[PDB]
Amino acid sequence: LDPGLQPGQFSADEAGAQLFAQSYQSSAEQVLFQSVAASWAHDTNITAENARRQEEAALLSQEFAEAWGQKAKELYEPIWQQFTDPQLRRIIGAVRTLGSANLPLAKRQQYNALLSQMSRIYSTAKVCLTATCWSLDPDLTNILASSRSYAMLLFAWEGWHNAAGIPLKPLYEDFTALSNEAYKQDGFTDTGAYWRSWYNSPTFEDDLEHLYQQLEPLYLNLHAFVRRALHRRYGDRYINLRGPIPAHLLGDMWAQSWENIYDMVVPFPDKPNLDVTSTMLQQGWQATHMFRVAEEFFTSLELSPMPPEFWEGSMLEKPADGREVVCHASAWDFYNRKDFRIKQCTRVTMDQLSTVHHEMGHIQYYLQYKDLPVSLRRGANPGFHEAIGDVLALSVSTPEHLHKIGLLDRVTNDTESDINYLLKMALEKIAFLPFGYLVDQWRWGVFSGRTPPSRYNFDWWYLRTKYQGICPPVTRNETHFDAGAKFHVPNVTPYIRYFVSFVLQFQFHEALCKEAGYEGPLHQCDIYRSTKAGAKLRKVLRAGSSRPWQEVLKDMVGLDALDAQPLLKYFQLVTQWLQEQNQQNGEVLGWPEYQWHPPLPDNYPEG
Ligand SMILES: *[C@@H]1O[C@H](CO)[C@@H](O[C@@H]2O[C@H](CO)[C@@H](O)[C@H](O)[C@H]2NC(C)=O)[C@H](O)[C@H]1NC(C)=O
Ligand SMILES: *[C@@H]1O[C@H](CO[C@@H]2O[C@@H](C)[C@@H](O)[C@@H](O)[C@@H]2O)[C@@H](O)[C@H](O)[C@H]1NC(C)=O
Ligand SMILES: [Cl-]
Ligand SMILES: [Zn+2]
Repeated sequence: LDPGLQPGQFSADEAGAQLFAQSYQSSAEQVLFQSVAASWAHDTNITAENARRQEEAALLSQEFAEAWGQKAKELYEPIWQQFTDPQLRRIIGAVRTLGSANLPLAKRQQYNALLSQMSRIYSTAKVCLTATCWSLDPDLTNILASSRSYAMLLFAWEGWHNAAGIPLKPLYEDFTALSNEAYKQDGFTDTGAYWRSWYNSPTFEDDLEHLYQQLEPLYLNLHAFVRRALHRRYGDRYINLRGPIPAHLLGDMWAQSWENIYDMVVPFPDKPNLDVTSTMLQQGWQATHMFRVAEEFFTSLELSPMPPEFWEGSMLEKPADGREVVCHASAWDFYNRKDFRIKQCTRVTMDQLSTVHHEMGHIQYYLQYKDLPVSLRRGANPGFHEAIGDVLALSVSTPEHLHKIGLLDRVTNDTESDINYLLKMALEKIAFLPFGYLVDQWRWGVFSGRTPPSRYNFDWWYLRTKYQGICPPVTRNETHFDAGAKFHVPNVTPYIRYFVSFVLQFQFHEALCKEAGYEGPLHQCDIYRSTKAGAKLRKVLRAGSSRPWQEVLKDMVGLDALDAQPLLKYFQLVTQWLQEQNQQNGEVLGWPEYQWHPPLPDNYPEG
């Protein structure tokens, strides 16, 4: 470690911690920057040499973390948590968690290489027919979104899960062991316990389970209504009205958002078409327009525009030179208070416009907290970070807003149009909830050893069936590693944040809508141009992780806890409608034929 980056001496006291945190921040930006930069260079241009550079950068970060971590423990391990300065306690608490820097050098290098190889496998996996091969984004994504051929959907689903998941399994086992070895040295029973600790709630798992109990009936009704729609297209051979839905038929590789099958389920087809994708295409929208439109919503609230560095540095389309890249959308803070970027293989669709807002929400958070101490440059919890852009996107997707931006000519305000809109939003928001909940239940079980390698797939599918009510369309066994075919697993990005965000965003939306002076139905609120809503949101953003999330939330929405009631209020009309429709249609709610799997197509896979 460069002498300039090494820790000096400080008194074994609070006033010493302060000068310590200051000296840390002075070097930590440089170390954070070099790491993020090396990661960027790799993720926008996956080469062996870029992976090598990224591993060396990670090693340097671990040296830094070890040196500053050991020093924090040297001076404070017996005494440290009684500091009067709460922000200083949070800074120190973070510095002293070494994580993978607890590993001896050889195991650090093993750990860093496993992360690089898992990233490479996921982001370069292909499905091959011909000598021609399909990438996940855009090719397989487009098949899942727009093919209605059971056999073709099956080819893409099986192809992807086999190509990504199978080779990842042995690496993921090794990663899990090393990760646990690392975090056990910080005092945590396993890595999952460390991830859950970010929510600073002793009742976190119970609180989540109680939220889900309130949400589950909404999902069960949406599921039954959708299953019926699919039965009408695919027939009795491929859809069991009392069994799980085949996992490839819901518009999305993970069945996690069902927005792409909106045309099959839309209750009132003769009302305005709320999927504006075809209008974006007809109008000639490109990625640049989508980002500028998202930016203008932020500036309408008197939040910050995207800086020149963002426009100059970002990767907003998949490179056309055919470079391998990580296409999964992400937002980047380089920790130098200047560089902030999005890396997105943007496609011209309505859902992608939502994703642009999601990512830009991350960037806005970064811009607003850039001057806090580097340890406090995080969301009040990770769920807050995931919610910011989604909240704006709730206003953007309203038929009233879409009209304002030239994407929906017809204006209607009637009960059928409301049901259509709420059903569309339910396909995006309600359909996700079981998935958002289950992914880290799976991973917490892996980290804890409740799910050893011999049960990775068995337990994955148990949870997928339990929560989502889906089944794999071909037989799976433990050679398969279907959890690994979801970005966040090989890229070691925690998932519970998304479940938390999907609840939180409605709490935020309700609060901002009230602040805006809006007095109509919550689902028709548009906060566009509300500088009062902007100011309330800015308060959250500027806090970073400097204060307890429960207090930040209380200041914002008037309650110190996650609460499903705003989500339930938002969806109330369609919740009631779906329940009525399912009863009238004689549906079974749930999937009591839990063993059921669809047959294979007759000529599969030939053709
Ligand atoms: C992608 O990464 C590679 C390195 O892994 C870059 O290749 C280097 O490019 C620089 C500047 O053009 C050269 O001077 C080196 O000789 C190159 N090294 C190798 C190993 O080829 C490549 O330029 C990067 N491409 C993009 C588009 O950023
Ligand atoms: C796991 O499954 C692998 C391939 O799937 C199998 O063959 C396809 C065509 C289907 O018939 C499917 O039902 C079968 O499971 C096998 O190559 C592999 O042997 C299986 N793993 C173990 C340990 O048996
Ligand atoms: Cl999280
Ligand atoms: Zn995000």
